[PDB]
Amino acid sequence: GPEMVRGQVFDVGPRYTNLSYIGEGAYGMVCSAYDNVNKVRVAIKKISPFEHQTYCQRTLREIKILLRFRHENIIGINDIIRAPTIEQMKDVYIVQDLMETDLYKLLKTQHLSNDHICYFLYQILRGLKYIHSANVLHRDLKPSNLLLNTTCDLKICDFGLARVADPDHDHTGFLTEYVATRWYRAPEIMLNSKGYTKSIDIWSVGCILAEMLSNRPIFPGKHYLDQLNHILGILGSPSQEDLNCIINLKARNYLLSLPHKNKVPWNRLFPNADSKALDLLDKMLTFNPHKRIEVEQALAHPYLEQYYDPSDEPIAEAPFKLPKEKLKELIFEETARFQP
Ligand SMILES: *CCC(=O)N1CCC[C@H]1c1c(-c2ccncc2)n[nH]c1C
Repeated sequence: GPEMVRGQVFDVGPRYTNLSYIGEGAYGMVCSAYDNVNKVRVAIKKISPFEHQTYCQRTLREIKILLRFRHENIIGINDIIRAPTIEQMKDVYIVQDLMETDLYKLLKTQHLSNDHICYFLYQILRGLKYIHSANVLHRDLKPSNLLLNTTCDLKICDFGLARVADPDHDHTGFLTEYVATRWYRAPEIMLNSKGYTKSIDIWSVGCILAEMLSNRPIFPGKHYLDQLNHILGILGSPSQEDLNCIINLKARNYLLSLPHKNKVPWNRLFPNADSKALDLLDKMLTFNPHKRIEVEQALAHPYLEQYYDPSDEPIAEAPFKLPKEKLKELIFEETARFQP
């Protein structure tokens, strides 16, 4: 019979033994196990998406992206376990490298040295260069999606909200609902953006840098619109030029209705930070997304001079450009290479 964990089927087969519960993911239980072929412990996510089109779409997109990508700073998929036939397939199990920790757990307990902040930021941006070069947006960068091994090598994980970039279709109305983690949302999400531009990810990286400098989230909004008031409470009121860039009247008039808010100087919020780190932070946390630094510029910033080497910051060879029954078929096909 199958391996059981907490009374539930976790059917990973004889390759993977000595299971240990980790937690609940979006579509199922997550465990670690021992890989008897590669002789290391691995992470395994159980995914049961087939009852809903949206679950199928997020699962298929992540599988397609991660199987195409190959980069040192991006988690891979090592194996995918599923039944031999579509009729018998109800779950899929995704096997990935098991890391030591994530940046969320590290920031809860550990002060980061400036050298560690620098190195972590370099690797995040190196991975993001590759993602963005493939015309993909991650859309949910945050500390728990940054994994670290025992020597502080970093991998970006969780492409369950990723999308192909679509800057020509980014505009939306004021107060449009959004899926990604609140605290890392750029201001434009709450104003006029669907999060279909690369600048969405740079904002989230800027939030992560701020969180590495102080061990606390910089903009911990409690609800949708509070997120924007946190952002404006530090950046201050937008300039006329930046407001003029927001054509949507409801969004612009919301911003015009607010009392004046002063900018909080970065060196006052982060009195212990390197001055070059704060200059780069300022450029990532720029209100106007068109003025916000892009990933390659960030890599070239003086803060990262010890690491920057564009020849060793690879790009993707092959950038990217339905009812649930059809999506089940595509998942079955996309996972076929892992069958014996
Ligand atoms: C995106 C990360 C993910 O999906 N994981 C599922 C299990 C946790 C996480 C993961 C780790 C990890 C190890 C130790 N501490 C935190 C996270 N290592 N690999 C994965 C896939």
